[PDB]
Amino acid sequence: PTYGVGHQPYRVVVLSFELLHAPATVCGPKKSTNLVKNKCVNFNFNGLTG
Amino acid sequence: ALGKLQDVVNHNAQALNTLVKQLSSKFGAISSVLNDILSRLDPPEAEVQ
Repeated sequence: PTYGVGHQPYRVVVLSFELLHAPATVCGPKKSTNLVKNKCVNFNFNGLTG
Repeated sequence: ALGKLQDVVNHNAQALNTLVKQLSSKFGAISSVLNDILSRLDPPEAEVQ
């Protein structure tokens, strides 16, 4: 504990993800809306916006 | 017999197909889809992509 910054122990956690190339199982807190057919809408399916 | 006219039609169609195909090129960016870039990065780096 007597040493200054630069030599003190640091806990490192690395979060690794993959982007869109597989079915996703971890999602954000966003709420699901109902589906509408045959109308021009701006949709967000699992982080894919269109 | 009619290779010249068909050749012109083929070149025009091939050029449009190539131009459409070029949209699937990352060009040194993380993704080729603009919506993904907006949905994934902050404006300072999304502007770069």
